[PDB]
Amino acid sequence: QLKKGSQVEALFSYEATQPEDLEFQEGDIILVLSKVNEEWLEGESKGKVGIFPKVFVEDSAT
Amino acid sequence: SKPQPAVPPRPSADLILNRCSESTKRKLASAV
Repeated sequence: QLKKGSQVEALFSYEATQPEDLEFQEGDIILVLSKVNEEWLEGESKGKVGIFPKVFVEDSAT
Repeated sequence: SKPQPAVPPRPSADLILNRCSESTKRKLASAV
């Protein structure tokens, strides 16, 4: 089977400098694995697990 | 053209360790 956390479209290209920090470009469809602290959440996009701030993803359809 | 939001001090690795997958946790795994 396959599980899922949530979803949130992107809006800005986040410059990733740290590891856990999931990097993503403007307007994107990342796979939100879950909520991490309201201001951030789990991010798994392209065989890579990290995280990102919800501020860069006002979401479109979860 | 849009000025992205100055990213804030991402959640404490630990709370992430509390709300993330073992994968992302590997990135932090520092806690506290």
